[PDB]
Amino acid sequence: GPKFPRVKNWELGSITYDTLCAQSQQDGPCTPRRCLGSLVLPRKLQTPPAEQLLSQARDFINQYYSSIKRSGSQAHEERLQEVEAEVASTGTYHLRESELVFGAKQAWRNAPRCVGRIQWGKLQVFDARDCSSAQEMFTYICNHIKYATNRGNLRSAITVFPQRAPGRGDFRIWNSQLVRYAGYRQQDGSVRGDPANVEITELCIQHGWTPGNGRFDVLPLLLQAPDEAPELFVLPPELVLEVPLEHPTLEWFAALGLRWYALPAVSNMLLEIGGLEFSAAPFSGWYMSTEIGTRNLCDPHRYNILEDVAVCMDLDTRTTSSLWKDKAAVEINLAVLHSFQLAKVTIVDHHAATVSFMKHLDNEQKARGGCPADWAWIVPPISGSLTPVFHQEMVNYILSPAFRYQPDPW
Amino acid sequence: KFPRVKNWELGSITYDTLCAQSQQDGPCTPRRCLGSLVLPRKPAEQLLSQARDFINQYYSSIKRSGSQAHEERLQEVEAEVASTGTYHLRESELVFGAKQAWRNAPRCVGRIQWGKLQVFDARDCSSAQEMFTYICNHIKYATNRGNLRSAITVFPQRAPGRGDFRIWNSQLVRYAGYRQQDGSVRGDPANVEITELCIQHGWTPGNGRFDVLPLLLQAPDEAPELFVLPPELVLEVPLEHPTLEWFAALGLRWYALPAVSNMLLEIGGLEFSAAPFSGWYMSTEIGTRNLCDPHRYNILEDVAVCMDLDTRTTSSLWKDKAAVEINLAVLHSFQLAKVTIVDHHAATVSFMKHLDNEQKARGGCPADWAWIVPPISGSLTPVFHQEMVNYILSPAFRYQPDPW
Ligand code: HEM
Ligand code: HEM
Ligand SMILES: CN(C)Cc1cccc(NCc2ccc3ccc(N)nc3c2)c1
Ligand SMILES: CN(C)Cc1cccc(NCc2ccc3ccc(N)nc3c2)c1
Ligand SMILES: C[C@H](O)[C@H](O)[C@H]1CNc2nc(N)[nH]c(=O)c2N1
Ligand SMILES: C[C@H](O)[C@H](O)[C@H]1CNc2nc(N)[nH]c(=O)c2N1
Ligand SMILES: [Zn+2]
Repeated sequence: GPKFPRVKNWELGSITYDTLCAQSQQDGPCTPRRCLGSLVLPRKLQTPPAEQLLSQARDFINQYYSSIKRSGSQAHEERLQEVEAEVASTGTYHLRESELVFGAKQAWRNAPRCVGRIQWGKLQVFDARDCSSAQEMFTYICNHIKYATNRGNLRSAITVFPQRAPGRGDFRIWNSQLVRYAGYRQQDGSVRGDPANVEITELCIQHGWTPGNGRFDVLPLLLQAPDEAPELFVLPPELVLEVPLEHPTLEWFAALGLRWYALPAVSNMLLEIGGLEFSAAPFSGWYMSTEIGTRNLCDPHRYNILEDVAVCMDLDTRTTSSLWKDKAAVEINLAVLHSFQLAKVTIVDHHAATVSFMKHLDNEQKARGGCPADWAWIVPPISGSLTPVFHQEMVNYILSPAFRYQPDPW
Repeated sequence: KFPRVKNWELGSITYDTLCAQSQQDGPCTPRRCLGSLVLPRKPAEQLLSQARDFINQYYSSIKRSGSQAHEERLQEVEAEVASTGTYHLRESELVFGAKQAWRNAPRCVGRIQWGKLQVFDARDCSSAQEMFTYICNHIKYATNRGNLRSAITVFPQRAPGRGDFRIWNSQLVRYAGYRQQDGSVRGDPANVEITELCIQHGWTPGNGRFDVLPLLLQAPDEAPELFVLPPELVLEVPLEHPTLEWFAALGLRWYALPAVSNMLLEIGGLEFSAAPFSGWYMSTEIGTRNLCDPHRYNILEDVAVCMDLDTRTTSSLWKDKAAVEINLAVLHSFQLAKVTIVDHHAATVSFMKHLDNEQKARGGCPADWAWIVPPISGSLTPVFHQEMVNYILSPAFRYQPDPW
């Protein structure tokens, strides 16, 4: 019937149409000839003339005034005029605090790869647009961590540092997350710690950090204020909450000495709002257990502990058909959940998370006529079809405000 | 441009140039990606261009391009289309086309096997009764007492202004699904509609959870006819678990032969509306989807209860634990019965080898990531970490509407 993508849920047999994708102003990587939906970072996902800026600005101001039900109002028209003026005189413009708050939330709401978006309306937005030094960025980040960690009762938050400005250096956090374990390349070619972090680890060393030699050394932050060499800051150990991993029934699991940090705080993404670019805007939520238990601990190119655990479980690792990988992976995920619960640190299992995302989809269908969703990222890395999202068709597209990938500062 | 394609586990990069040979649009646009949708939303110069392209593919394959034979064959095809509006394939072209369609199937993880396919030419078939005879022989050959062999049987092509040959069943072997007026379904809920069609065509139904359906076979412009399969033709595996003795008590079983029968085979513009094909199962199809899907047999909770798992909460991972034991039981039972099956680790490992073979051979491989990655233990398999490019090449297997 309708001229919009028809979306089907194969478990429930129910049908929706996505009308929200018509609001997309930015092209993704796919064409009628070939789909590139499985690519992590296609060129059409990597990242001004006042005409371009103003149209993006006017679109955002329209979104804002819609969200507060004042579209067409005199205040709506005046805000528009005021933005056009700023841009005419300065080349850029500035967001009111309530527009920044709305924009940050909408960027999270818009993120197709995030399964946690049921929470989108509950985001504490810290305005750090007054920050003027790397030391001050550090102070702001520490406050973020303390507020967000909240002794294990985690709270979603974002801290927004000053926007990109014409002919001035960017504010940048070099680290990809506020909390990351070191990866030390060994003289034999292997890696001690997290192989994901070899590059940032070496950068920290080049910039003066004295490296340790454990599997779980917390990295210092490399913080860059405009037109300045990045500076090195060590997080006070007591600010970094970690959870030692144990298993509810396998007593030997604790002896493995595994652990993970409580706070997933992503720090290298660009926050874009109405054409304005916030190159430093770290945000944090809480973990879904599979991120830790499946990806971080079991990816072959990460900690890669699957075989070690399988051996402790006395499984047959010389043959695929024993499903030793599947058995070990399940017990590792269970250990993560059990350990976080025991430590009273917020965590969500992949079943609870995907059920809540289905509720989010229903909410958004009514509120906006759709929800951009990247199926490959939404479906968890273990037990895929055991979760409701597997059976849900999704439509993926780019809406703004958006969190976007940005090239590394070096 | 042509896409850069990365493997995140290995760091290796390829470029897919094969996608440039696609002459068929998928569902995505720059505005929105529809890569996770199961089904697509919806004359003479056209036919001739598809035909010439396929004939060119065929002679290129046998290292005889530009030969006198190649040039004459194109003339045959053109003469036929210009005079009759259609044309006909030689057996050897049909054999080549059936193999290429499998090779080109973006959703199939078993494509390492693509060059090994027994092709039965059933184009001399004029009746539903004859279709049945061919189908029985297909099943007999492919089953091979448990040493499964891939096969396809090709019934006559669609023709202008004449109804199609069709097999109404979605697979040659399916279990009945009986709708209870108390909402529920007994058997396989995926098969309620086909079960009801069989009944109204005069099938006397059973009332079990694993009653094998009769076939409904249709010759052009005729009501379909009902044919019960001889039970000795249908190999089934009773399911037991290597250590959990109670599992056998569940009374579960599955059939050996996965034989998809409702897809359309397109070769050189020609369409084969009945062309059932079969391989062997990957264990997750049975253990995970068929048995654990909420809208299928849905046995997770039953198994979880017997394992004495805490069902009160998701965070006990009862679902994950039960699914793993169910997949293991399928693997164990098929192995015990000497019936061919491949686990999802072995299968995805073979597919990565296939990807490498195809990169060298054709400069890429169309793959549908959402279907290639197995439905349990995704990131535990190498295909999870492999970027893939999805596109439609011809010869192709396609969906077609149900004949009712
Ligand atoms: C509140 C609890 C949250 C949960 C359970 C959650 C869950 C997840 C998960 C599992 C992923 C996939 C991560 C991966 O595999 O690397 C993800 C991605 C993402 N999340 Fe959420 N998230 C939460 C909060 C937030 C917040 C507060 C923001 C921003 C304000 C956010 C923005 C994003 C973005 C932009 C991505 C995609 C990142 C990328 O493309 O690399 N999330 N989330
Ligand atoms: C030889 C062993 C084979 C294995 C292990 C295998 C494996 C698989 C699996 C696991 C799927 C996903 C199906 C689903 O989830 O429902 C699939 C799909 C598919 N396979 Fe294969 N396959 C084999 C043989 C074949 C053969 C012989 C053909 C055709 C000649 C074929 C053509 C296809 C097609 C067209 C699909 C997609 C069907 C659809 O979209 O519903 N496969 N295969
Ligand atoms: C590479 N950058 C995008 C930063 C980075 C580093 C390491 C992992 C990830 N994952 C993306 C991501 C983004 C936001 C998240 C929010 C909550 C959460 N639990 N995981 C989340 C995961 C992101
Ligand atoms: C819905 N129709 C496309 C037919 C149908 C009915 C029931 C199941 C499936 N699954 C698709 C399918 C196709 C080919 C396969 C080949 C081998 C295999 N092991 N499974 C395979 C599965 C397909
Ligand atoms: C190649 C593939 O796109 C890649 O491995 C993706 C798949 N899905 C994912 N899903 C999530 N949530 N996070 C990831 O990092 C990835 N990686
Ligand atoms: C909605 C989603 O596309 C649908 O559930 C897909 C996902 N991936 C799949 N993968 C395989 N192998 N088989 C399937 O039927 C499906 N179904
Ligand atoms: Zn796409």
